[PDB]
Amino acid sequence: ALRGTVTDFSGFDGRADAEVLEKAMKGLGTDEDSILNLLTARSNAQRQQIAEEFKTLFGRDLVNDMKSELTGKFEKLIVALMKPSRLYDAYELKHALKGAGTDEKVLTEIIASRTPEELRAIKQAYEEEYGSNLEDDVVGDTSGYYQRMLVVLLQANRDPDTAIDDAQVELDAQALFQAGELKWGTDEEKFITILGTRSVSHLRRVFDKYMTISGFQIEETIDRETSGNLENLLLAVVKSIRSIPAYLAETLYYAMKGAGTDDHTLIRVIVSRSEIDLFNIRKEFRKNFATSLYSMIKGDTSGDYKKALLLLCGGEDD
Ligand SMILES: [Ca+2]
Ligand SMILES: [Ca+2]
Repeated sequence: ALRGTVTDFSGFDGRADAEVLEKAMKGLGTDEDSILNLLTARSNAQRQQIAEEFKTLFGRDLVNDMKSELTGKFEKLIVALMKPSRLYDAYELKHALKGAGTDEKVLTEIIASRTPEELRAIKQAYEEEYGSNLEDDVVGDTSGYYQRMLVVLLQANRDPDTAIDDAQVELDAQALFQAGELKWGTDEEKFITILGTRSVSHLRRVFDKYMTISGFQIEETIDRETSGNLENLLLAVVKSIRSIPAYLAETLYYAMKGAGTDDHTLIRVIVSRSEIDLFNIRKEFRKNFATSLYSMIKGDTSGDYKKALLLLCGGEDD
């Protein structure tokens, strides 16, 4: 299996669903319920058919109009809900790099989080859409071993998943053992090289062997051994490896946790995974935090914003 939460319509009519729109934003005010009930109700390919049928009919661009009547959160939510699938990520990514600064967590997230197949297909979109080389921008903004780890990930050449070579698992585990724990300092290049290049089906075994031998979790060593963004990045990598759904759920669980709430991430993940594996991510919530995501979300958000996320999300019982 491998599930998502948003799917295509049983019997879709874009020309109709389009008219529910001018009716929704017409005159003064706005029916912020009709729209959130119709977009979260439609897949993404569909959202786009709708988007054209709108233009074809009223000679208008829907995102432009929507952006003119929705504000702040929902608005951020509906925009990021209409962004084409294939480009959404590069979009997020592109957003992350600007400024003499940059938003690493976002970078760490998607790159560490996305498969080679994904990363590859991303690098293209980004290029065709922003006229620059993804990798080039990254390095333009990142640094140190953080940078290189990312760059290595960008290469989307993680070894394939074949049969298991215990020797290599033993060889690699040991390797990682001598690199940090048994080294007065660290051999960052070694983690980057094993962590970013080995087939997942492999690394997971290394992870267990590493437990046996040192008596620590590869993550633990990372904490003790490393620091800085380099840390968070190896963490996500290691985590995504074990289970992306998992890594991700933990991402959400932190964006709501404690005082306030992190929307950019809440939306991002929520949206981005909706049609891919959001159902799964949800399963790594009931189990890993004793609470279903639905509730968490429901208690941290409000208004239409909340209403929508809870429709995208779903799963109350769980
Ligand atoms: Ca209006
Ligand atoms: Ca050490």
